[PDB]
Amino acid sequence: KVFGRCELAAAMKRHGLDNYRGYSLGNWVCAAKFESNFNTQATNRNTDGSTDYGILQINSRWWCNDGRTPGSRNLCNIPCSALLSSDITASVNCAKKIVSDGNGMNAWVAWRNRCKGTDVQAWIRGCRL
Repeated sequence: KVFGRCELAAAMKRHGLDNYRGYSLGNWVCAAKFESNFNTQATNRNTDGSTDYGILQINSRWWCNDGRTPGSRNLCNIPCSALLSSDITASVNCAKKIVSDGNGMNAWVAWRNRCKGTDVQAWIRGCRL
């Protein structure tokens, strides 16, 4: 499913992401925009053989099991396919564990390079939340 900007903001807010660990909603929406372009089905393979899955591009080397990443740790205890669902619950639950890992949202390279230090508030502007 390809989410609309405000639709995603609302779903994320409903799932408890607004201000989770100090990161306002705009940060999460901005990250999803640049990580997957709001597409729940997005996948991208990396040079190390691991693959990124879903709306938040969660990596198979540490967070989910895809059956093809030797040494995967599966810290979120879910098959990576669960992260491609139109229902973002699994992605959100796993993202909460990732952002609590110590490096915060820097875990997401697109957030660090394209959202961090920008007016992220613009990402939820105009939305009925």
